[PDB]
Amino acid sequence: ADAKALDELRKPKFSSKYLIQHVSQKLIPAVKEWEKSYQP
Amino acid sequence: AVSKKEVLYFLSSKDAESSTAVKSYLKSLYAGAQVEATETDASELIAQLEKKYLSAQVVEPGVHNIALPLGESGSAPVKRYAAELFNLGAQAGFECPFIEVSKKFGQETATSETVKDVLNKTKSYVSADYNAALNEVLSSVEAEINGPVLFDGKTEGFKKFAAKAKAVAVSRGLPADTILAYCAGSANEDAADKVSKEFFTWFESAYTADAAAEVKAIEAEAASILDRHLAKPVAQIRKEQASAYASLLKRAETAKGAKWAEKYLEDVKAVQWFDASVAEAPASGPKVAA
Amino acid sequence: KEVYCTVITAEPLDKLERVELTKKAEKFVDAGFKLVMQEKIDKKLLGGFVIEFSDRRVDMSTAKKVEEFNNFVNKLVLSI
Amino acid sequence: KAIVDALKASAGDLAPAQAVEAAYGLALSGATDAEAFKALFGVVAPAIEKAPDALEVSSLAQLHVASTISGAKLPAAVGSFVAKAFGLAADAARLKRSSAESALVADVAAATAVAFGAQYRPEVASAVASYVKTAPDGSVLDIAITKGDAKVLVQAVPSSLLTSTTPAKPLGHVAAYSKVREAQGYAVAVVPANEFEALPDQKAKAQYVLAAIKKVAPSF
Repeated sequence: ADAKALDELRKPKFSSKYLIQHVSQKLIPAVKEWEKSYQP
Repeated sequence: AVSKKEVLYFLSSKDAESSTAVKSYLKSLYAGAQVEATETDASELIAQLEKKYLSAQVVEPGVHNIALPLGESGSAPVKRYAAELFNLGAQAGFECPFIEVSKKFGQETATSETVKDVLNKTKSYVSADYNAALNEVLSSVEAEINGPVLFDGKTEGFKKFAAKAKAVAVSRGLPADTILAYCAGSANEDAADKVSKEFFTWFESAYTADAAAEVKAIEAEAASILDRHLAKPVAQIRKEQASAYASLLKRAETAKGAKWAEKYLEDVKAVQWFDASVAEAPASGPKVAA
Repeated sequence: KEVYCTVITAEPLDKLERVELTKKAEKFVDAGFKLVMQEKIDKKLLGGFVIEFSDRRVDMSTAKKVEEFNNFVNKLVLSI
Repeated sequence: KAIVDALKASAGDLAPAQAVEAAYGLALSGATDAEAFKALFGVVAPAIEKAPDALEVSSLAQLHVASTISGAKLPAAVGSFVAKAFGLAADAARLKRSSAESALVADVAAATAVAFGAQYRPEVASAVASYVKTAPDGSVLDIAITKGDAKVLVQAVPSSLLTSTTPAKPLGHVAAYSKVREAQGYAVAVVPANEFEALPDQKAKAQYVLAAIKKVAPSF
């Protein structure tokens, strides 16, 4: 209810950080399957 | 949870939601959990792509924690703002901006034999006001040789270009003799001390003028956004903003199960806690757990 | 019953850079055909090799592996 | 001898982040007064037991250096916990490597491949990929060589870990990292970059690395 914390209240709110994480969770595991399967 | 390569990146980080992911990870390792073995894999192109996307998860909450010095007088708010972004570079795994942009030059031009191809592959990182002043001086030294000026250094045709480009670099205002004598060094530590004090007098006057040019563009953007908004009637404003707020909520409610949309709507509930905790005691502010 | 070729590398080869190069190349001809060979150097390649079979080219340079890497990730982040 | 006995009586005046950097600084200077380390570890051990996340992971790793070189023990929940936090804080300095340290490690590892016998580039490129074995604590060693029952670690210490003066010996933190790995079964051969990159070619750099490995474990 009232009186959250300090370390809960120090977070910047509408930063990205989780689009950057969601992209890197779908780009890094999708590009390791590109260099393991690569011949020109 | 974190993937154990994020948590190695969040150790020297100092934002809140990354330290509480570290602190609950270190509390798990106190209760006898095994630290998982970090990957001795992920070749040179994938390693530079994980470093690109893990530094940007340290930079993104850190940029939102740095107050812009908008509408301030003096250099020290602009020097504080620049120093907080320097420290955000070091926390996210970047080096000095001098050492990180010159690495960008030598990487984009690893295959350059002529300096006209240097001046076209380092185009994105050098100012077009300075890329043009190095292209006009290039075509004069191209006129004296009538052969492409080489990226060799041993060539005398480059040595007359490098004495003409040094005349350009002092015309912009940057001491090309001081910059060169820093990244080359000297033998004794006493004569290298006086050139480092003269490089860092340029460097601090350099990065202040990039931070102050960034502040003067946010000040000019906000003053034109406001003056466009002050010319509206107040009934238009409230529904232009309620349309933009509701469309942006619905984009986070369309996205189900995503971590970003779960955290987006959880921060909307934390803004509404802030507005409600202030309403209970406005001379006290928000109530923190103490 | 040869097949004439030319190989472009970034630096001049070792004598073991040569031998493991041909076994890469004996599987790019679909016979028991011999490559004679021809050696050129290009510092614009960042290592690897480019074989020109005079009707086709196989570009296993890393200067092209970089370009196909960036074009894969520059198109994958635009969908995610 | 008058700092360390000043520290064994007044180690209640120190915060747990300050008692770590006292014990880490005594261990790096070669102190064996184990009752001074009983006093210093009597502060930090109940502090980690109350809140293990109270200290930085850079300071939990400086405890594991101090709990090793002097050899004074910690509680069973603490000394096993700070052993992982040396594996954490050494990986974090490897992910955030200075890229001229990355240019030095891959240069020293190449000379380590030439010194152990590799005349051509497909042999040095396939050998330096085999030097990157995993440490027992979970971290990654860059040039880690294993011949049967003996292991040799090669350490490159560039310039940020060197003394800033003209003789330029490496700083005390390089013997911190060495003696923790030596207690893990390695024979750490220090290759400093003020000596290594003054050498003109790859053959002289390979005999410098080979002589440094012979000085530490002559089995290799």
